[PDB]
Amino acid sequence: DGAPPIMGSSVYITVELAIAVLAILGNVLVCWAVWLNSNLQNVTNYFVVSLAAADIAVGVLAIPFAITISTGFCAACHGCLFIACFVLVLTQSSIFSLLAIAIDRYIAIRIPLRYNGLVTGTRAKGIIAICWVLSFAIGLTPMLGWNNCGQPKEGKNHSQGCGEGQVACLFEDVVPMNYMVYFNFFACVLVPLLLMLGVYLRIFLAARRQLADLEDNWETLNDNLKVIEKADNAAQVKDALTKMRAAALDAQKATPEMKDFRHGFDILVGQIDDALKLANEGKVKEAQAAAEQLKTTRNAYIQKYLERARSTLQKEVHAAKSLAIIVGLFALCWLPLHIINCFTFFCPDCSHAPLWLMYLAIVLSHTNSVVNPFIYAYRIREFRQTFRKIIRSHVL
Ligand SMILES: CC(C)CCC[C@@H](C)[C@H]1CC[C@H]2[C@@H]3CC=C4C[C@@H](O)CC[C@]4(C)[C@H]3CC[C@]12C
Ligand SMILES: CC(C)CCC[C@@H](C)[C@H]1CC[C@H]2[C@@H]3CC=C4C[C@@H](O)CC[C@]4(C)[C@H]3CC[C@]12C
Ligand SMILES: CC(C)CCC[C@@H](C)[C@H]1CC[C@H]2[C@@H]3CC=C4C[C@@H](O)CC[C@]4(C)[C@H]3CC[C@]12C
Ligand SMILES: Nc1nc(NCCc2ccc(O)cc2)nc2nc(-c3ccco3)nn12
Ligand SMILES: CCCCCCCC/C=C\CCCCCCCC(=O)O
Ligand code: NA
Repeated sequence: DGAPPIMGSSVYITVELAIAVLAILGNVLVCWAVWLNSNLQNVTNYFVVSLAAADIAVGVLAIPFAITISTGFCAACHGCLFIACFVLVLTQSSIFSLLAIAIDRYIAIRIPLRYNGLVTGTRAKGIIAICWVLSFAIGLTPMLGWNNCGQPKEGKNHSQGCGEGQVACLFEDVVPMNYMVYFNFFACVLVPLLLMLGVYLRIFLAARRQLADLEDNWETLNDNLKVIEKADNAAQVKDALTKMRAAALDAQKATPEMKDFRHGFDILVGQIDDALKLANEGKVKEAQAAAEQLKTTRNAYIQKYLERARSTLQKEVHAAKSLAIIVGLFALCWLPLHIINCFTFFCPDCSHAPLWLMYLAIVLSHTNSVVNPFIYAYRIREFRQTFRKIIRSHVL
């Protein structure tokens, strides 16, 4: 007996088709937005588009392939392998795009002055092409001979009535589990995810250190102003002005609109030097007087540039957190399937995960191709505003 298999298959297929429609629709919207809006045409978003293209292909190709292979139909074994492994190409391309995005944001926060000369559109396009070629080679490695085509299941073969040279096309009968665990999971998925974690950690550490240095320079300036006003001798005034001069050169070093910026620090450093020249001549009262002028420069220029530096860094932190959420949802959607394969492979004494749980893990991995458009809409204003413009105009 047993419940007719078509009832559970009907549920699985209906859900897969629903996922495919949403993956296509949301990721077409991502691509449309980047095409339409020049504010979104930057190197970081070329990798976003390449990632969206991979998720569109999940809806158009990988999900129809997944539906097909669930039937166990008779097929030439290398045709079966291609149907079984093509999703691994798309998932490897996703990993490469995610890693490139992390490295891009790391270069941007670490050497912002060098970023635009290092990371160019033409270089990014070449990297994307190379990553797609490598993704094919990695995901289709079983077609080069690392496969179970040489050891068919003759009982399944005959019970399904397959012809000569055909196998019943079932994922775990043709794709070796040592490939899936050692090569795909450990080397190709888990190592890059761990690298991505380390890069994001370095981004947040770099932002935190720059904000700290900003605050240190600011408090150094203000405290030494208090020392000068409280002072009773030219050499103490002289000492404090020397500490202010270094903090000021550090802040200028670490902060059109850049010509106004120089003028503010020019007034500041020139005023420190005027007060120091007085100091070396022992005119401490005139030095203190001249040091009071610094307060109007601090209020008119230096505090303004401190605030803009701070807000720029907080925006980069917020943007890096958004992109890291994407990486974390990729891991949440793909790890269950990988972990099931580890049990299958490493615990021969364990009963195999039941079929309903296999298909639930497969559906979960596919739902990853729906979620990124929602993260962009909720977390990134320029995407959200462009989405709104597109829908109101071309759908309403
Ligand atoms: C532009 C896009 C849509 C092209 C899609 C190409 C797909 C549909 C083609 C390319 C290679 C094809 C496979 C190659 C060989 C076999 C083995 C045969 O025993 C069953 C069909 C099967 C499994 C084919 C299924 C269809 C297939 C996967
Ligand atoms: C990243 C997070 C969400 C991972 C979720 C953990 C999931 C994938 C884990 C938690 C408990 C695990 C199950 C617990 C025990 C068994 C019985 C064994 O005979 C087959 C594997 C199986 C069925 C495991 C499959 C994987 C499993 C379901
Ligand atoms: C960064 C983190 C998520 C790394 C992933 C942890 C994975 C590799 C760990 C978590 C739980 C682990 C499993 C827990 C228990 C068993 C049963 C044992 O008889 C064989 C090993 C096996 C099947 C382990 C394999 C490795 C395993 C799947
Ligand atoms: N183990 C596995 N199985 C399947 N499909 C087969 C599910 C199944 C498993 C056993 C069985 O008797 C009948 C069906 N797809 C699968 N996809 C993956 C995968 C993709 C990326 C990482 O793991 N693993 N994987
Ligand atoms: C701008 C993005 C362009 C993407 C280009 C992708 C082209 C890759 C196509 C073929 C790669 C060949 C890798 C070899 C895989 C094994 C071949 C096989 O056995 O079928
Ligand atoms: Na993806």
